[PDB]
Amino acid sequence: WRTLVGVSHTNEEVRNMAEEFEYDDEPDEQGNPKKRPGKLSDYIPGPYPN
Amino acid sequence: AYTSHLSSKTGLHFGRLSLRSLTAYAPNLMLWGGASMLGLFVFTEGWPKFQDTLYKKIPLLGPTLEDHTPPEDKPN
Repeated sequence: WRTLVGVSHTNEEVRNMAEEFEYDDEPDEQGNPKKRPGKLSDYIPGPYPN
Repeated sequence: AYTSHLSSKTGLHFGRLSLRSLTAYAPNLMLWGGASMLGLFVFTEGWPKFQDTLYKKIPLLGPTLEDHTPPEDKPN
């Protein structure tokens, strides 16, 4: 996501498009899986899981 | 009158290096020091710390190395 900032979209314009997705978070203190809104570090997700 | 002796000195030396030779070489030792510091001023010019430390005090080429992008086009 961070490679689009300053080429085609603004910083907040990319932050909102990344936060409209959901990535795998680090599991919580009970060990259950968690999810997360995207940030600029993440990659553009595909439509299929496999 | 006549000169029977030859009065003399023997100078100051530690082998090849004499104080006469280094006094002959000293202004150009300073010039070589200036040349080598100019060489590292060349070789550290895309380096950010020395850019902000020395290489942006030049009167005409001051803002020639800074960035004029807004902080909305950088990710970090």
